[PDB]
Amino acid sequence: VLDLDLFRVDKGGDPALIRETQEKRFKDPGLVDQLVKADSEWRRCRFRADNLNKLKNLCSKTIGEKMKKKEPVGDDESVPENVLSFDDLTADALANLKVSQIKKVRLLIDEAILKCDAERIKLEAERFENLREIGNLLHPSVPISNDEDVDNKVERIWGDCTVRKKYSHVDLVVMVDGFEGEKGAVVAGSRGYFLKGVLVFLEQALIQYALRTLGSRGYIPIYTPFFMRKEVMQEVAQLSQFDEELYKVIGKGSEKSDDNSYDEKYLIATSEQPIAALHRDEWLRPEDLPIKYAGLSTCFRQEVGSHGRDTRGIFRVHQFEKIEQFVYSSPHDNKSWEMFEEMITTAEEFYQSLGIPYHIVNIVSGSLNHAASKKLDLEAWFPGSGAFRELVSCSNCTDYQARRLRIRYGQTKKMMDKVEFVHMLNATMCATTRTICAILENYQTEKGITVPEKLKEFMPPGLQELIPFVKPAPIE
Amino acid sequence: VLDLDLFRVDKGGDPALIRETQEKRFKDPGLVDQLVKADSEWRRCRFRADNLNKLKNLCSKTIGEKMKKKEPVGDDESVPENVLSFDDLTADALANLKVSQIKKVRLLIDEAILKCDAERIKLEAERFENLREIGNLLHPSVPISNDEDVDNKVERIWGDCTVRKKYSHVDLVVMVDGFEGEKGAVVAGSRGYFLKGVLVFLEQALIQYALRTLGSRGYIPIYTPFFMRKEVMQEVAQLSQFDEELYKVIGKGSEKSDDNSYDEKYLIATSEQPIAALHRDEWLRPEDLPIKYAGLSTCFRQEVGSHGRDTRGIFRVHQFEKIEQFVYSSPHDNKSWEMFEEMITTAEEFYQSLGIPYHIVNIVSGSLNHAASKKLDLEAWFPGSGAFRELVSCSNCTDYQARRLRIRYGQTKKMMDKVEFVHMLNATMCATTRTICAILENYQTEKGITVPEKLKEFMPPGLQELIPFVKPAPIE
Ligand SMILES: Nc1ncnc2c1ncn2[C@@H]1O[C@H](COS(=O)(=O)NC(=O)[C@@H](N)CO)[C@@H](O)[C@H]1O
Ligand SMILES: Nc1ncnc2c1ncn2[C@@H]1O[C@H](COS(=O)(=O)NC(=O)[C@@H](N)CO)[C@@H](O)[C@H]1O
Ligand SMILES: [Mg+2]
Ligand SMILES: [Mg+2]
Ligand SMILES: [Mg+2]
Ligand SMILES: [Mg+2]
Repeated sequence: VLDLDLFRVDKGGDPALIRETQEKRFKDPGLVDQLVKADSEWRRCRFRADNLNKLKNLCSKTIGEKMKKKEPVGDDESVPENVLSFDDLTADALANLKVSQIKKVRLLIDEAILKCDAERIKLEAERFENLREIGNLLHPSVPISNDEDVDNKVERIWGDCTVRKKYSHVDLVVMVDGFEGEKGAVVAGSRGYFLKGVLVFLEQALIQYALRTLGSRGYIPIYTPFFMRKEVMQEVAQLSQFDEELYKVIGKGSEKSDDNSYDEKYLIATSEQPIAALHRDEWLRPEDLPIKYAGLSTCFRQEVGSHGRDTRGIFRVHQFEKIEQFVYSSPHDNKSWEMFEEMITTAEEFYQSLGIPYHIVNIVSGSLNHAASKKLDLEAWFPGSGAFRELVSCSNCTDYQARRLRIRYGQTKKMMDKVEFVHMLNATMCATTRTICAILENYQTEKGITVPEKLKEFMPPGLQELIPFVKPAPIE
Repeated sequence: VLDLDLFRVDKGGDPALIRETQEKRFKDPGLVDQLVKADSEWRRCRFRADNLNKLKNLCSKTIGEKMKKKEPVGDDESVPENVLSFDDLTADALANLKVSQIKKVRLLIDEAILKCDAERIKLEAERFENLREIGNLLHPSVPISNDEDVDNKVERIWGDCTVRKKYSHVDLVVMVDGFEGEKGAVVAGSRGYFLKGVLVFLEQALIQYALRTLGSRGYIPIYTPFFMRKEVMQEVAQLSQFDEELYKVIGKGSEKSDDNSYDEKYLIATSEQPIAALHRDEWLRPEDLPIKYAGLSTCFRQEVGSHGRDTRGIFRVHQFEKIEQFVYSSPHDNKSWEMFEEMITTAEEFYQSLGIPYHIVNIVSGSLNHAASKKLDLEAWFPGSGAFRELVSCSNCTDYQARRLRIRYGQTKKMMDKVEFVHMLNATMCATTRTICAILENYQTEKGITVPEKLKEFMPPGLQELIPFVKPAPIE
């Protein structure tokens, strides 16, 4: 989430600058105006809460002074009308009233404070609704457009991206007998699949290779929970992700037979989400940064946005394994942006060793999520399909995620007015199911699929040289 | 589920024999009496449906004959009372009535058939409620008791099961820095964990070894869906598993923005469940049997039955990877029981090569699930803990699961009166999280944990010889 002082004119920030970034992202700029209005109404609520505290203390002071002098207390006990306001409840007005009457006034103030606090919580939630759906500040190099096909700038190109081959990944996944779509459609519903035999070893070869490649570079391999609590998932995901991406999990909340309540959880769509929440509410040391993680988890995506899109193969599925790069970086200097170029090259040198052709793409601001400031995608060339397909997404989220999860840059050299949060970045190293599709199409021959040089070590004896065809192409 | 002809006295079966097996399992025998009563009431409903069809055809016959002779049809159109019963609606009674009247009678019969069919469905569902919660026929060698600690017979003992070591798995998981419990408790809720660094490679070594061990023995490695549809999950799991084991998943059911409906799914607790449903509604060839699968999936368990049980380590968790043996066997001869002893020895020779001490246990009938006819558990010796802990469960479910999922033994040599279903078996090869606990406690030294001879091949360079301590023991 963004800093609130940017929305306030009393501080150094300006609301019009945030309105521009919303127009660049091609999203509603009226959320900025709703933010300022709610914050101004919240501010007035705080002034009312302070006045109620001052009047509560003044009521206690007048009683305390009258207890020392020991007034007859009073048996009236009826609340006077001519004193129940901010202007009327004064020191002189409270002096005329008896102890039993002032106690009745304080009780009404106590009820007013609880009502004011309920208003204060409501206004903060109303403010947060607008603040949640405002995207991060964009990098100057990000192309400002809503169209992807036209305005996505190609940065780097590696390998031959014109040579086309025999079969598509759809036919190749069946020919080697490592796919059961019709059976998976009955078991898990549409798009569900069973990966069998040879492709299980290929996936395990990719996982074993990706972890060793990152592990030697200083990354810490990390296996994460596959589901998260609602309170924590809302901090790492936006409202749209709850609508068209995240699965909802229902649990008991307690491991007791007497319990009848239910806790609502959510399946993760990325290793990014749980690793982001790993250092939640923490003060990270500058000396420890940059902390690098090699996330390993199964990802669950509802994929509601696309219907009739890659419905045959394992390219677009509800369930897939993915090795993730996650780096906690220093906010100062250009550390995060230097890491941003470091993480994409780590993904580049990964697919270069596997012999996969690709091009690097700078994604338009309109297709960027609220967290990311700049995204780079590695779109690999698919010879059988004849088109470029997305394999990697590299994003710098800066201090957006860190502010929400309260992950601070715990420096000890300066005393600051505002707390500085760390910079957080996420990039995928290898998406198993989609990487397999890239390997099958690029290494296809007359006999089968040739095992890449780097993956030969992790393949079992008998499948180290090549993965041969055993079934004919699924004909229509 | 069990065969219905066993409950019927008209067939060769006897209900009293099923009452005995329910008492042996220490479960309600009154479900057998409720089954017979519902089946008898269902039988009478079928006789009523046949009579309604005969009267419907008799109404159509009388009209058809009167259409040929061309009667004045009739303008009465009022339904007579003296004919609206099974005894009163006869050929002579329908002859007196006019065409317009008989058409009104047939419409009431059509409404009666729909009401009778609704009763027929209700009675079948009422019959199934009792049939679902009746366990499989027990093997003669299964000990009949409700107590596990007293009556569980120990079959085989391997290795030294008396030698105790320094630290428990709880301390060992933290000392090598591969566990984050407090962080996982915030992310996923209680019992949630992050496995990091060295233990990620250990898990990957176990997965890579278990798949190659089974793959060379004729098993087909299979990656399964992690969630299943309600209709299919109910066929592989009992009502108790929905109460204290299975997580509920909420999805849209359709990948469209216009859709507002929701489909209820369930996370798998075993690879057994999706692999059992793989050959759902199929006719398996005798020549193809035995079909052997090496299941690989993440298992999700709610673990509601146990509170305050192994709450510190990774031994009892909501989420764990597991390699599963699943065999479709021939019902004839002793093929399934020969495979039952083959699958347990496959699990035995697995932990013998890893150098883990254990004993084989025959579990009492009272603790067996509805599917299993006989269960054998491999309880490994834990030196640091000082007790035997469960790692493997080997079960022969026979034709219980196959009847429910309609998986038939498709023979072509004989013409039979009743369809014979295949025998299905399930046994775990390696439960990653619990196997790690067994390795850490058995291979602990002064420096760290020694890498087992078989796992040395799959460990990364630098962690092939030993996994050293980096942190002190979590002291209280
Ligand atoms: N439905 C799907 N089926 C299979 N693979 C997918 C699916 N959706 C995404 N992927 C793969 O997994 C990666 C996820 O990256 S991403 O969704 O674009 N963005 C992120 O989540 C970033 N945190 C990088 O992981 C993609 O690069 C893509 O290769
Ligand atoms: N809550 C848990 N946390 C970690 N591991 C578990 C948990 N529950 C069971 N396991 C492990 O996973 C295995 C599952 O086997 S089982 O539940 O007993 N029965 C089955 O599911 C059989 N189909 C064999 O897999 C057990 O042998 C045990 O070693
Ligand atoms: Mg995402
Ligand atoms: Mg994209
Ligand atoms: Mg089970
Ligand atoms: Mg057991």
